[PDB]
Amino acid sequence: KDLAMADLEQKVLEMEASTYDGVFIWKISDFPRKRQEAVAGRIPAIFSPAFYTSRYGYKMCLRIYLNGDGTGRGTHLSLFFVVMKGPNDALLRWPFNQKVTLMLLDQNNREHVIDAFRPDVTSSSFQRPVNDMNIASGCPLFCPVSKMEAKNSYVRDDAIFIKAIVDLTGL
Amino acid sequence: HEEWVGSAYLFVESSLDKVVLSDAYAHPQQKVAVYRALQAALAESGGSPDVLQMLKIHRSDPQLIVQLRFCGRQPCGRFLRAYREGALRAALQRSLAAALAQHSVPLQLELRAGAERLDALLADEERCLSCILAQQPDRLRDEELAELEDALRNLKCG
Repeated sequence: KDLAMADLEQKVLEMEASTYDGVFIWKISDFPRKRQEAVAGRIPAIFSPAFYTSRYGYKMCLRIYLNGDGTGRGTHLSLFFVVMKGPNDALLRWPFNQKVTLMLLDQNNREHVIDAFRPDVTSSSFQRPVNDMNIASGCPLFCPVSKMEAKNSYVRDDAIFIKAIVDLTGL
Repeated sequence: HEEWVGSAYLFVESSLDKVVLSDAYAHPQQKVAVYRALQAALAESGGSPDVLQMLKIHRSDPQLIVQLRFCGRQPCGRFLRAYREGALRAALQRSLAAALAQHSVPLQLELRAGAERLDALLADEERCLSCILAQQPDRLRDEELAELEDALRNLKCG
């Protein structure tokens, strides 16, 4: 009944959110609420649906901490990139070595928060996955909390937009 | 394993009210000098550029956060001693002061490896090193620093 319908509804959800061109835009609604759950330690982080570099490419997802993680715990919004175990990993080049640009979109489209980084391939974060997800890599100090919590353009109508762009050069 | 490497974030902040490092960085005509100041201070008291690397400079509230990459556990130890003894800070106060054209720019530093604040662990160097190694460097040098390096170099030519 449930391990029944539940699983099917989840598949459809994942399918509806997936992209296959290395470009993902993640709309996080109910910002205010999710924000406090983070601040209170109840739900520190959120995973995004999966997306890919190409139809049969790398599988990836984002991981965000509204009240921060690591060196940014309690002071910054922390945003991470996660390499997942993909159905076609046996056909891909490992380690993962594509530039990844992470963004928090300014809804007035004037000043987006942006961090473009090239993986340091020596990190285990980029090796071929053995588990469902590799260790995340990314930006612990992506965005100071003050920018997304009173007085400005990133939060609008209780929602924010996170964008990821995986550079496909070499693929 | 194969080669000892690690990372940590160095928090740098001013004491005098004006010498705000955040704005000094976003300033088109200061950024290069601040960059140069940080680079010179690290190479002076922290370690050579091949053993101590800057991966990124975060403008983040009104301090500057420098993401560091350490190559070699021994050199990292040298950095830590220079940090706790105040040598790193001494060189940074001098270079920044010269960079922003000021008599003095007293500094307040902070050192973190992940969620671990090393300032509260300076007495145990082995623990600090272990915490730094736990943070695997995951990104190469940020393009912005290469851009500033080009700028620094083109300026010194004429």
